[PDB]
Amino acid sequence: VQLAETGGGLAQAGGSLRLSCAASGSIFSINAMGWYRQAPGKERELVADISGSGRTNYADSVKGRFTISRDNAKNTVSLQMNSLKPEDTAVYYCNVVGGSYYYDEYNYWGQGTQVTVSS
Amino acid sequence: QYPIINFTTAGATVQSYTNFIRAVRGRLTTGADVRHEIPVLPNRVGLPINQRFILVELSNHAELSVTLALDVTNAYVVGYRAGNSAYFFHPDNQEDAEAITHLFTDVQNRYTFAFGGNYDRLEQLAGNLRENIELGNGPLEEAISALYYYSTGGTQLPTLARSFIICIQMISEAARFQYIEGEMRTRIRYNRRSAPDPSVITLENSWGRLSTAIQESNQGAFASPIQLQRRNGSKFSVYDVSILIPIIALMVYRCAP
Ligand SMILES: [Ca+2]
Repeated sequence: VQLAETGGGLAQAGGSLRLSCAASGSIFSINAMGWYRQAPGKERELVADISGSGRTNYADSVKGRFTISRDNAKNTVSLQMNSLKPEDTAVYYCNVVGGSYYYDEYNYWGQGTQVTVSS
Repeated sequence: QYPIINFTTAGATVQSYTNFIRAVRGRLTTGADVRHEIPVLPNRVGLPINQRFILVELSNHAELSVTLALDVTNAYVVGYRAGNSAYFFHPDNQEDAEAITHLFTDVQNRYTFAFGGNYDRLEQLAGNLRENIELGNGPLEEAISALYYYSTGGTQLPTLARSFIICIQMISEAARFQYIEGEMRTRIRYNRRSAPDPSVITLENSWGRLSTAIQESNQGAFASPIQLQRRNGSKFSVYDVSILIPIIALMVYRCAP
């Protein structure tokens, strides 16, 4: 499985960014896709994810600001990030889990995209 | 030609269901490979084909019977038989596709679904998230009927897919997690069907990762935390095998001890 991340970059507080991730390869039993984020000396945290059946989870601090969406035909997810805060500065990683015999038989990570928001 | 366990919803109790799940666990693994007090299922590499599967024959008050097949290397339902027909989820690799040719070889009609048994796809087919599919002895009774009448051409695909969702959680996930087993016991105890809340959903979703975390841990300490959810959906972070000892009953083999 290959993951292609795009988007992110630099923004102002209150500005907007968008991340997208497209999966390909051995993908037939793909399950949840989502975005984790990690700041330099901090623990990784799930930002948002979405199943092929439309279940969405969000970290409490991003609700009302970020929105995740999915296109099953392209195995792609997008994260729309509005009202950015300085606290959203981190490296953001796309994550894909899948498997026919359990949900997360495989667990692939993207390379990571930097997102930087000035205060 | 594989070991069989029977369970009937007819007159089922907390005790009969607990006995069933405990029997399922003991057939899935010997308990000889334990890491941090949690048994590991058998490694698929080098496992003889004659030991690869176990069978669970389900029966209901309508006296319909279906036979589920479980892969001992991962506790999941790989297919089932109803009468003279057998059905299998689409496997992920060719090697597992060869393995399942050894199941139900007596039956005259054998089918592979065009879909695998993953929840995202089952949920799409069923038209409901697990959050909206009640579990309990009643749901299991109805799922037995659905699976059986799929073999007559009666049951259509959404109801079948929903019935797989019921069976997989009440047998396979209950085997992997004594927490989920306890959730089903509570439903049976109070004779009340209800859908799983996020505490169940995120365990089911994280079994492979939790298995890897534990087996790769440094003396039990996860290299990175695994996120779960409480009953109300709030975040719950796992850093250590210790809190999982009363939660998870079986892990998939990921590395040697
Ligand atoms: Ca949601």
